[PDB]
Amino acid sequence: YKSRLYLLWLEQKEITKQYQTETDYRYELKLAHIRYDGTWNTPITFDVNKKISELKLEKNRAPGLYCAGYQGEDTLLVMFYNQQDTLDSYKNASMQGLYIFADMASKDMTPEQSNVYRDNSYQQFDTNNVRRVNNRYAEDYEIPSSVSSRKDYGWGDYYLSMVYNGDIPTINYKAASSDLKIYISP
Amino acid sequence: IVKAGGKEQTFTADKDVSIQPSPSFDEMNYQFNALEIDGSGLNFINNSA
Amino acid sequence: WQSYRTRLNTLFARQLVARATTGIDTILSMETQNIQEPQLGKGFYATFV
Amino acid sequence: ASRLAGAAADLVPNIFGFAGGGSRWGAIAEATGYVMEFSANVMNTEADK
Amino acid sequence: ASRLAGAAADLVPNIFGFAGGGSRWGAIAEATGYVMEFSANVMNTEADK
Amino acid sequence: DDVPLNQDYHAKVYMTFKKSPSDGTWWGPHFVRDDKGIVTINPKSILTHFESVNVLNNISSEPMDFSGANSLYFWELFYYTPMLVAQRLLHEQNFDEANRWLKYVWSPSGYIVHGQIQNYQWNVRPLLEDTSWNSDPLDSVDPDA
Amino acid sequence: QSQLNADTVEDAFMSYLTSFEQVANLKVISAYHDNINNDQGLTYFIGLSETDAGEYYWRSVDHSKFNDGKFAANAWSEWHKIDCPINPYKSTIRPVI
Repeated sequence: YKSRLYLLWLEQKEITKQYQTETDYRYELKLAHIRYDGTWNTPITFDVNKKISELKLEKNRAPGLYCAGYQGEDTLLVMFYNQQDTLDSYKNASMQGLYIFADMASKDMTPEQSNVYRDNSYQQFDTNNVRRVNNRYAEDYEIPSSVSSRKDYGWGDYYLSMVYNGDIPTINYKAASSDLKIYISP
Repeated sequence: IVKAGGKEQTFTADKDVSIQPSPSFDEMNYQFNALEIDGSGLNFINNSA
Repeated sequence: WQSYRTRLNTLFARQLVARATTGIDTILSMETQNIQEPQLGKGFYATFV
Repeated sequence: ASRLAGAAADLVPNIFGFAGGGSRWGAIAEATGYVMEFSANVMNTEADK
Repeated sequence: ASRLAGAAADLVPNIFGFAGGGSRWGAIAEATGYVMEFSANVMNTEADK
Repeated sequence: DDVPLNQDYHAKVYMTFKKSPSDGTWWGPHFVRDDKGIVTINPKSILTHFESVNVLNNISSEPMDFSGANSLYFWELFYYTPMLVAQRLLHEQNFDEANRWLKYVWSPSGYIVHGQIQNYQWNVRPLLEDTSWNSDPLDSVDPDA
Repeated sequence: QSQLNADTVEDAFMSYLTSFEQVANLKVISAYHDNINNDQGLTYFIGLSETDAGEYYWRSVDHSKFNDGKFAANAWSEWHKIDCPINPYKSTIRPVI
């Protein structure tokens, strides 16, 4: 995320429920990142237990998990796969995920938005008999929102004149099948 | 001037600059409304171009 | 305070980590020096000649 | 970082479900305390170095 | 080895049966904490040696 | 404002000559927020003081100000630190290293990025355009200040 | 030190960077103003460091130094650490003179 290594992991705590005494489990997601010096920062903790209960329990199992960074967007994408059955291609399955910003602030990923990333990044993690690795998430093409650095420059003919750094404030793009239109506002 | 694929494209200021800056030696700024650029080509090299 | 808006915080570090991935030379280079920061308001930028 | 992690994790409830957490309230202060002493010693070593 | 065995054993439930374990949550952090300090002094002794 | 205090003119910016102070007569250029969302200068917008006034759009970003609130730490990373490191390399006579570390602050033709030399002699920007990082230094006798 | 291998110096720089990133990324939770009305006096702020426990830093700005419609940067004060173990929820903390 933002060129720094982060890791996310999930811890389960035994909690008893009140006239009935029952073993119950609470799950919490935890985040950490590595500082410049090489020392790992404080683990910051998010409660995603609410989102976990809703995925089919199947007691004594571990939710499939997805971590990635989105290039164009500030946010980091975290998702919870449902139980993933032995076969793959299980689209349309409900995913409950979470948007985590740079600021440690976090916003809940809506199921509709969840389906977007679900659609572009499935098959990246799968069930028993295989373990799987997440690539960085991109919809079609990966391209900058903006460009502001002189990759090259040439001086005027007589050294009296020049073109000083001016930037490309906005870049947008639209994907078509085998066709691409890309828009610039120099 | 823009180069992608096999076709050069060109975008002159008179046509694409909505408002033009007062003439000054110090600094002059041209803002271009939008520019359209062809895709596929350019042809990708090792998935990057 | 009244009309005026004063920035209190910086996002420099968050962007800096991307610069740090490369050598420390890049960290002390000027592309790093012109790193941008959010507007903190409604947003209106005017050039007065 | 570690002494702080110890404070935060020991601020959440230990015991469940019928009786409350018993979480050690002053854990934070205590971690601050260790961080104090380890600061002094760190200093001494650098000085000695 | 010792500080870690201590952490793992203090992450399993202490208290039973009617109310839950009370296992110290930050124990891993804390053993890491000890391992840090003792590492420092080892280095110092090695240096002195 | 999210709630415009005036409909015709969202914000009024006017210029005053020390010889001529004046206001409220619609004289300075008036800027109106255009919904969803751009801003444009609105006639009559008497102007007359300015050579020209250009609204900047697509731009919501400012280069970090060494005049700023967080300025001390910026100076301290970019200027003071290479200096303290450099001179501390001098005292121990690592001439090559000390030259690299001075170079992060000043270099005759030491600056090549992406394969071409560039216009800056000083990598620390605030020196390039003079920056009043301290105003009122004579309060206490301080060479730094 | 006497011996300055490039490794030792780059490392010391990374160590400075790390101490720098904590101050850089703070969150202004709340503030206070010492004088009666806004025009004058010096305002104080409190900030939070992203860490499992809240470490709070306070900086102050003088208003008299706000001369021409912009803050002097003279007015601005270095952040100061606070030794007190503080745990307020949710953001109920406020400073006062």
